Amino acid sequence: VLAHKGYFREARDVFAQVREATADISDVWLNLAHIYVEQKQYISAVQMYENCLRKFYKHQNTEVVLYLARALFKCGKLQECKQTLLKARHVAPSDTVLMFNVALVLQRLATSVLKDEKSNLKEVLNAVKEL
Amino acid sequence: PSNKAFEKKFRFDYTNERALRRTLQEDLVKDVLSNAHIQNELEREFERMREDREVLRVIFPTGDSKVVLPCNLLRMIWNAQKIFHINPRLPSDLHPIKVVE
Amino acid sequence: MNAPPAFESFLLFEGEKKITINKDTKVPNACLFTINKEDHTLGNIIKSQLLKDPQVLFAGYKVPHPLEHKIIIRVQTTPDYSPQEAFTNAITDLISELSLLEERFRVAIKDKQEG
Amino acid sequence: QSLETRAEIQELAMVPRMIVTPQSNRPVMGIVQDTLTAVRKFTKRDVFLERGEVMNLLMFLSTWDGKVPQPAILKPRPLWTGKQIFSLIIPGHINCIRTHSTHPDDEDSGPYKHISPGDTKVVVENGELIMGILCKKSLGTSAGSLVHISY
Amino acid sequence: RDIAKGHLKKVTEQYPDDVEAWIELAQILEQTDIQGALSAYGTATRILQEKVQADVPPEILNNVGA
Amino acid sequence: AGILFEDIFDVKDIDPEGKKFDRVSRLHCESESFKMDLILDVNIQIYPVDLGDKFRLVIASTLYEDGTLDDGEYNPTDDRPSRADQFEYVMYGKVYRIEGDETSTEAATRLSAYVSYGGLLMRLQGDANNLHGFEVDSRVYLLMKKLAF
Amino acid sequence: LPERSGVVCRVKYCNSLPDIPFDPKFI
Amino acid sequence: RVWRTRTTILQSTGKNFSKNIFAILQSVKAREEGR
Repeated sequence: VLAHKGYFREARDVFAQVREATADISDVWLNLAHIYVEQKQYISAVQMYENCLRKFYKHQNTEVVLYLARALFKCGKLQECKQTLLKARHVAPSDTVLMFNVALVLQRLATSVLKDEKSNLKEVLNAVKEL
Repeated sequence: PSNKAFEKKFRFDYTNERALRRTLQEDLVKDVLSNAHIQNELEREFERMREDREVLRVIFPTGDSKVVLPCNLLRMIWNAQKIFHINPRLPSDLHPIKVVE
Repeated sequence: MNAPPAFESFLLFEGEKKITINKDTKVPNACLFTINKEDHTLGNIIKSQLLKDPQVLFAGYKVPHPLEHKIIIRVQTTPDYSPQEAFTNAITDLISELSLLEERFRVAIKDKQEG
Repeated sequence: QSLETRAEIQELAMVPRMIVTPQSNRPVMGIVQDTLTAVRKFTKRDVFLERGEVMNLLMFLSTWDGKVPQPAILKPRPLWTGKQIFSLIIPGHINCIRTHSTHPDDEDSGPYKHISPGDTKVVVENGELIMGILCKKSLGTSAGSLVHISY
Repeated sequence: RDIAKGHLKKVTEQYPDDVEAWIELAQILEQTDIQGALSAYGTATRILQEKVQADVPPEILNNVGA
Repeated sequence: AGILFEDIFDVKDIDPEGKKFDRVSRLHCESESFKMDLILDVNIQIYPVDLGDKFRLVIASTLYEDGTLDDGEYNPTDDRPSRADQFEYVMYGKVYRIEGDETSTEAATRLSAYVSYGGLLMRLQGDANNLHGFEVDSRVYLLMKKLAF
Repeated sequence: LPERSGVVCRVKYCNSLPDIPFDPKFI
Repeated sequence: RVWRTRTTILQSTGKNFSKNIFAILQSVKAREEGR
């Protein structure tokens, strides 16, 4: 509720103090990772989502995969962001939100390739068809 | 050191551009990649060391690399790294030509 | 032939001060106190008393040379409390401990003897 | 009995200029006998001193600048390692590496080459002692000894 | 429960052949020392067979499984 | 901030190769979230820990909650709020080596930070992303606490 | 200027109920 | 006998949260009251 009320400063400290007692509540990991994204410490968030996926999900959980994609986007792992959302679309292609995010990552990668003329032909051809 | 170990440790080939970006800055690698004089400077230096190697190989039979000498370069290099806080994790600003000259 | 007479181990000559105050050059609020005609018997107790002072940053002592009847105590204190006043206090309270102990041993004996 | 002679000895035969011998280029004065075993004992990884003890040891350093180094172990209560106090003894910025007498020869060959299990492999950097236990191999009258480098 | 666990431990320490002291300890250990409960049920299983020479009850086996 | 690193570690082995010292022993610990490997030598006399012990490890550059970058001197007179106040065990020392899978062809994926706590060795072996606050030959604090569960 | 578009993900601060504990029963 | 139930499943292994979170609520309560 403090997080919904916008009090992330205290909410993070609370989620951390709850996490100290147990490593098996994903929401505590997820709440901490969300605040880490909001606090722009994207590496830590990505690390939490990657290990959360490996520990708690016997399959790639699209919710965690999407949270990871949101962090990866900001984390500069555009390659992994692309790959993570392509994996997500491979897992849930009828979920139009994930499909949008795939299209968005293709757009953001192409934006970089298209801005700098140093980008090569295979990159530009991929960027054109991907875009 | 074998000829191969010698080259991989003392030649500094300027054709592996990847290694150059790992080691030197962009403003330093273009001279060793495009300046034929700079390349000859390095090739001459490597040849210089190769010739010194043939010399030492005739100076020191039995391969007794341990020797008694005036200034301790091995230690002195470290002393320099600690005096200037060299931190061997960034690409260096020392243009190889600065070394040869 | 060269034995100093034993009294030279504790008797001060003319002009010799029992204690000498010297400023330290290497750090602020720090002095080196040089006791003449003294040994570990008086120095360790004072050192230990100085360790009780929360405003003493550094305190310890040495006898620069055992054949020299002279000792060097070094005191270093907070900016709001000089090493000199620390020494003053370290003398003021160590004496107090020994005086109270004198009174308690005297009463414990008088209570033990014929009581 | 003359200044022309007194000066000549002072500038040619005085002891500190004579630390190293040209005979073998190595030092001829080293930390020896009682203080060498004691320093070895002192340099063990499990040697600890509190401020009441440390401040007694620093009373015997001439070149110490009067500033206590941050203790190697802070909680539950400040503790200094012998090597930590020893770092105050080392002058300036010395940089040397030696192998302690008990160093397993194959300790550098396997893993933990840079983190010696037996606490051997003496390492002095920036005039501070980072690793190893000191003995004749690192403090004696031998080339590459710490005093040789100090000189 | 903690007082009971401490006393029952003392009972098993004095009388390691006391099958009941081990299982009662196991019942408390189930909450805090699953391996301890397994150790106690296993010990009761072992003692019955070797020293009391009576067959092992299935409850012990079920608890070992659980 | 000044928190160079932070994770929860558990003691997996005490001086497996045998106890060479009396008041000190090797701890072969591993983390839970970032999957970090850690070798740490602790004064087992003043702070005895047993195998399987869980501890929160937070390698920080400083003891001050404000991250104002202290100077490496011991000072018993210290009025500033300090992280050690809410931490159980703290060591301090320099980084004396950093090692990764660097090659003449490409940079390392993993970083190994070697730290000497005044003689007490440590090796925090991780990835090239967490060991970002880490720089060779730099003062750092260990700020660790065992989890009372 | 249109505020920068982030990855489309509905923000959920959760407090999910744990699975009901139907652990095996001791006898 | 089963020790983990719908009530105990919600309880910690050993840590008590009341004292810290109530200290946090001491800060939050003032904000909720607009102080």
